[PDB]
Amino acid sequence: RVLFEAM
Amino acid sequence: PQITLWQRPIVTIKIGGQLKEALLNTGADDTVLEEVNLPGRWKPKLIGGIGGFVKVRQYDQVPIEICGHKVIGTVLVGPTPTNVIGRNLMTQIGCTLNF
Amino acid sequence: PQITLWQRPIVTIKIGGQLKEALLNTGADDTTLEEVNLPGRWKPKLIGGIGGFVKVRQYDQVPIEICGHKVIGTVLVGPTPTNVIGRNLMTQIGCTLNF
Repeated sequence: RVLFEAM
Repeated sequence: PQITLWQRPIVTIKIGGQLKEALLNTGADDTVLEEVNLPGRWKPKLIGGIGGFVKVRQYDQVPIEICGHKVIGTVLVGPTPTNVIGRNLMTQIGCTLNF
Repeated sequence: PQITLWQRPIVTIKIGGQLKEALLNTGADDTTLEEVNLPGRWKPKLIGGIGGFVKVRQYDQVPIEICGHKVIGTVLVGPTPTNVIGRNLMTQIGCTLNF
């Protein structure tokens, strides 16, 4: 599994 | 609808009698929502796994409206940085990637 | 193309002279790949942020073929559990969510 983001 | 990807694909959902915002996340197997009170039975599920696991409550066959489409699927309830609609519910609404 | 979501949307890409597999991930802002050697200039970027940040090398305007579509975009190179094609490159190939 479960993948998102963010710098 | 057709959703382009220049911004994060956040949509309105209706669940457990509440309106919430959630991210359509093709990188997620499962749907995880926080701050929702669902009725009926559940079982714990361990998710994540990197650094440790996170324990959530797994509710099955939950009625949920995603962007107008009324569907049924498993909803994991527990802390999440952002509410996530995973592939398990995207299949239900008939959501595909297209190019 | 039309990719349904019953399985993880893993596609073949060509980058830095190699064939790799990566996950089409609408939940990811950026594209992160590991074990590729890209030519030319880069700058460090801090990504993630939960529990600490991960430092990666940001390469700009990288030619990449994603599922037969030759495009150009930023590729972050660094360790990642799965190679991820994020929204930055999905826009380039004209990939949308549809239901």
